[PDB]
Amino acid sequence: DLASLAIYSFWIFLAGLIYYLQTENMREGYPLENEDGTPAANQGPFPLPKPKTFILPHGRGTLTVPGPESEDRPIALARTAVSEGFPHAPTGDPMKDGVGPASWVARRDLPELDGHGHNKIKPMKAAAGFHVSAGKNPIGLPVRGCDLEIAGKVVDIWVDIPEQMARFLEVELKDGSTRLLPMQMVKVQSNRVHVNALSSDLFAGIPTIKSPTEVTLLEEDKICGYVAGGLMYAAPKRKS
Amino acid sequence: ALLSFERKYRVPGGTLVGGNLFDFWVGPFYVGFFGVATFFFAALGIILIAWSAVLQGTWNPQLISVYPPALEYGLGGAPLAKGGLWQIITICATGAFVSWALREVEICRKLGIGYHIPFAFAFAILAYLTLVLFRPVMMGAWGYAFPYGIWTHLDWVSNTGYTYGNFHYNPAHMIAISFFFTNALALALHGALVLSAANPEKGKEMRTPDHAATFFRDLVGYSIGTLGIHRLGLLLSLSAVFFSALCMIITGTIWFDQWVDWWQWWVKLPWWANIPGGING
Amino acid sequence: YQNIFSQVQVRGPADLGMTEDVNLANRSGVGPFSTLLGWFGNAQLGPIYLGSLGVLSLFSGLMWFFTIGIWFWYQAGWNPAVFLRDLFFFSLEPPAPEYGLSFAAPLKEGGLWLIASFFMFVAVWSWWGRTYLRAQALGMGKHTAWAFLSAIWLWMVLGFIRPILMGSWSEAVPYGIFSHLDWTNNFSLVHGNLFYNPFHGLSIAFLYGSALAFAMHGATILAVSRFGGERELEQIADRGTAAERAALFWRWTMGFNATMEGIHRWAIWMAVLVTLTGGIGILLSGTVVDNWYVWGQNHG
Ligand code: BCL
Ligand code: BCL
Ligand SMILES: CC[C@H]1c2cc3[nH]c4c(c3C)C(=O)[C@H](C(=O)OC)c4c3nc(cc4[nH]c(cc(n2)[C@@H]1C)c(C(C)=O)c4C)[C@@H](C)[C@@H]3CCC(=O)OC/C=C(\C)CCC[C@H](C)CCC[C@H](C)CCCC(C)C
Ligand SMILES: CC[C@H]1c2cc3[nH]c4c(c3C)C(=O)[C@H](C(=O)OC)c4c3nc(cc4[nH]c(cc(n2)[C@@H]1C)c(C(C)=O)c4C)[C@@H](C)[C@@H]3CCC(=O)OC/C=C(\C)CCC[C@H](C)CCC[C@H](C)CCCC(C)C
Ligand SMILES: COC(C)(C)C(=O)C/C=C(\C)CC/C=C(\C)CC/C=C(\C)CCCC/C(C)=C/CCC(C)CC/C=C(\C)CCC=C(C)C
Ligand SMILES: CCCCCCCCCCCC[N+](C)(C)[O-]
Ligand SMILES: CCCCCCCCCCCC[N+](C)(C)[O-]
Ligand SMILES: CCCCCCCCCCCC[N+](C)(C)[O-]
Ligand SMILES: CCCCCCCCCCCC
Ligand SMILES: [Fe+3]
Repeated sequence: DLASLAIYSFWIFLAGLIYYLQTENMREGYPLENEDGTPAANQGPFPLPKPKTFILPHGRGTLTVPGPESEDRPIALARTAVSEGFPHAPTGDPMKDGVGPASWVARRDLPELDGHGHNKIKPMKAAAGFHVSAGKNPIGLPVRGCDLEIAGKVVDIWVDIPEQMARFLEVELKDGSTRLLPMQMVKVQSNRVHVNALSSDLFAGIPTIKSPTEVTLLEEDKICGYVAGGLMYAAPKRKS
Repeated sequence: ALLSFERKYRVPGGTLVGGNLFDFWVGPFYVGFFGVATFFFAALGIILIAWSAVLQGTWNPQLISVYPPALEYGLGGAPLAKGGLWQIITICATGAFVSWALREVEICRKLGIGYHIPFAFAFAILAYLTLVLFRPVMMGAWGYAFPYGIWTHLDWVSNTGYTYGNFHYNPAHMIAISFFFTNALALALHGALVLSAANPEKGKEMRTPDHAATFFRDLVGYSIGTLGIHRLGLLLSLSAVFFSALCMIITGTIWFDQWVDWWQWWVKLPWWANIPGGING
Repeated sequence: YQNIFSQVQVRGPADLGMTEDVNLANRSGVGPFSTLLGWFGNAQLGPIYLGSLGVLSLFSGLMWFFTIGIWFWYQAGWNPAVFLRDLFFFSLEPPAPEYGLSFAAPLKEGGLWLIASFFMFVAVWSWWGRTYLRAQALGMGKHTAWAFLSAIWLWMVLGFIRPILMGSWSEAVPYGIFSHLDWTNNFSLVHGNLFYNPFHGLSIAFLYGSALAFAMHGATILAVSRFGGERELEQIADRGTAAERAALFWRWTMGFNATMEGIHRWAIWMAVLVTLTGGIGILLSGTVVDNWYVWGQNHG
């Protein structure tokens, strides 16, 4: 009976498909490791796939995965227990050390480029023809932290040019330097921008950018990591 | 064992209940208080199902069926063999789903991410509880709920639907379907788009998101954008479930006749009800 | 703040797109900008590409639509009040079983169905061609076209392949809102309840699974959008904390996880298999299996 054959064949196909897909999703993070960074004994029943190589645009090289995995950064954490599977306590300040929910990855220290090789993200003042088109314009608003203290003022919006979206607010602090705040971690209100994740004293600690008109993937990761980390780690001063 | 990048995120904190007490992992799995709750509710539920199997008399996965109390029982309790087990298993199932959600919330707090996933999952839970709790209660009996069996629950889908004629005519159900179909369309498109850019023709460099936007603009004259498409998929999938739950909550309560006949309100509007011709005059 | 709607919109010069090997002569100017759309996605409408295949597709598509509507107007006695009142009840029906696979049926009793179906056939396949060709002109993979083909498969099976193998056009789906739902119901009754078709049950698992998948995936990307997680192609090329936190959410929750590229492979297949399994289920119904309940009692 043909329908019997089709359904039997389909389950065989489906099992192969699942095998293939699970192996495709092992191109990052594998082999598994013990808590000391060493290869773990039990990798499970799925082997690593043949490497593939992505050819990056604008002469930025290639990526080949799977390949040798490295954090490429120190990780300021230590064991809290004598056996596997417990948490790892921060050894200094986790916001500054970039661990836990303040983690960042060692992404390339270049800016993301659009399809034409120009920087993807730019402060709006450097992006010709870009302006606020709808909604409350936050430029000029005081920025308030979770301690209800004013941390600074918004001096620009950093925009994704090809997507035409707001990605950060550039906030100037009391000392005259600025920080980027991810747009997803601010609340624009009629008379202020409110920032839940950070108390006013934690703004200076936001990682800074090298060139004041661009931001690199490494810098984005450090900034976003750090403000996200405030949700757990600004326990000395948070209220509604 | 840990993924190569994992250790840095396995710090203390994030728990909603128990402080540091259940703040650990088993292999890949985070535990937490709500992991202990999930194990308890799920293990008891499974044990009671395996027991209900014996009181039926059978070990085949595609025969085991746990039926709710008969309609006679109303909303009261029922002896274990005649619906009571279904009632307990249902409480266990709800406990396990809510516990799983709340364990998801703890994992979000530890990872510093948004709560969108458990929020989304709560829609699936609300649909489940529509079928086993809210709808039955509004209708006066546990017996309007579906039985827990692989084939027996489809029997219930089929009898429940044909009670109101062809269930296609339920307008909340039309909207729900439309969302499910649209979601699959969107998931196909999105997957394909990302992969077509990351995996271009043989020579070539990885395409950029601008190429992806350009593809869709060339094809349909519009690109929703990388944030937009994830917003859309979330909205389409949650809307399908919301309207699923809506279409059943209204059925047997507010509307209990043949769903086809509902449409008569339109054809009977006074400005065209009595005009000769067409299908209805 | 949840990132479902944007708080502030920005606009700049219209993005006219990447060029690559596209013929720019065939690309329109940019449409207008919608602030409404812009709360949710991008504000820019157009440009669109309309070469010869696109004009052909748009034209047969409209001809399909107008053929059905001219028939609906007829059925309404040319009266607009009746047309609106009865809109969901009208139906352009295929030829009766008597006419087999022939084109000899009168316009008023099947021939118009064939004309509208011809136009639809040309519209969909030329649009498929366009799906492939636009990717090609940009140097992109053909995943869109392969995916679209899965949908076309179910469509083909319903209106073309299955009628051909059953010996008559009478067996195809009518063009009407209510009538096609009646056809669907009736198809199941006549084949012994489609819930016993194992391919229908797979189709459902995939349909539900796609809602599962996109709810999971959309929610995951929005949850890590505070680290730029929606920039997926760059997270593929150079993994960030967004991708790591995403993976790890799921690893800790259910014991395994995806990559930023691989989740799109899970995705495309979850969706494509809806209509793959679906078309098989339908194709086998009446050709090889007359009653799925019966077939289920035997597996044979
Ligand atoms: C003959 C039958 C009638 C009919 C009668 C009904 C009836 C009756 C119902 C539907 C319902 C639905 N029908 Mg209908 N329907 C018909 C024809 C159709 C057709 C079609 C092409 O013809 C389609 C596409 C649909 C589509 C749909 C959906 C809109 C909706 C189902 C999804 C849902 O509710 O998910 C919601 C999701 C869930 C309930 C799942 C929840 C999962 C929980 C939270 C988690 C479980 C975890 C699990 C136990 C874990 C296992 C552990 C392992 C490790 C994994 N119907 C015919 C005409 N339809 C249903 C509905 O709307 O329900 C609300 C419903 O009750
Ligand atoms: C009483 C009715 C029967 C029944 C009868 C049928 C029949 C008959 C069929 C299904 C099919 C399906 N059913 Mg069933 N179904 C029932 C009960 C259910 C229930 C339920 C909870 O009870 C559910 C969840 C489902 C679910 C499903 C889906 C999994 C599947 C459709 C997939 C899809 O995406 O199709 C939708 C997608 C398409 C049709 C693809 C279309 C692609 C084309 C190319 C698009 C052209 C567009 C056109 C040109 C318009 C242009 C628009 C403009 C551009 C704007 N059924 C009951 C038992 N069901 C289908 C299937 O595959 O079954 C195996 C099918 O044929
Ligand atoms: C709301 C949009 C869609 C959605 C979303 C969604 N589902 C989700 C999530 C989200 C966002 C998760 O985060 C969560 C997850 O972890 O996924 C991997 C989940 C999940 N969705 C799941 C399944 C699922 N979702 C479905 C549907 C959908 N989920 C929607 C279409 C369906 C359908 C359509 O039928 C199913 C079967 C699980 C894989 C997972 C939740 C796992 C969970 O809660 O685990 C804890 C509980 C257990 C391990 C076992 C409990 C055992 C019980 C005590 C006994 C069994 C009782 C049961 C009622 C018997 C039923 C028998 C059947 C034959 C009827
Ligand atoms: C894998 C399974 C899922 C899937 C996938 C899928 N569908 C797809 C694709 C893919 C991968 C495409 O690439 C293709 C696409 O282009 O998507 C945007 C498509 C597509 N899926 C479509 C529809 C569709 N898909 C469906 C389903 C599904 N598609 C599944 C759930 C359904 C259902 C659920 O029934 C429908 C109705 C189309 C939107 C699009 C294919 C378009 C096509 O073939 O068009 C031919 C031309 C016409 C129809 C034009 C006629 C016009 C209208 C009838 C009315 C008026 C509008 C007009 C365009 C205005 C013009 C103005 C003039 C003045 C110039
Ligand atoms: C306002 O009025 C005007 C006149 C302006 C209008 O234009 C109004 C128009 C309408 C009111 C239009 C209404 C349209 C509908 C309600 C359409 C309904 C459509 C469906 C629900 C369709 C469902 C399914 C269709 C399927 C499965 C079709 C499949 C078709 C094919 C696979 C094509 C097969 C080809 C054939 C049979 C011919 C092949 C012949 C050769 C020689 C190759
Ligand atoms: C519907 C079922 C699809 C899910 C397939 C599940 C397979 C996941 C197992 C992965 C093992 C993880 N390890 C051990 C590689 O980390
Ligand atoms: C992308 C892979 C996802 C795999 C999900 C498969 C779930 C199987 C559901 C059982 C269907 C049973 N049927 C209908 C064959 O009896
Ligand atoms: C009752 C049938 C359900 C089939 C789905 C089971 C898939 C669970 C995969 C979990 C893998 C986790 N592990 C063991 C790798 O950690
Ligand atoms: C939970 C289902 C897992 C099914 C995966 C089985 C993979 C079979 C190996 C086939 C070798 C090509
Ligand atoms: Fe995505």
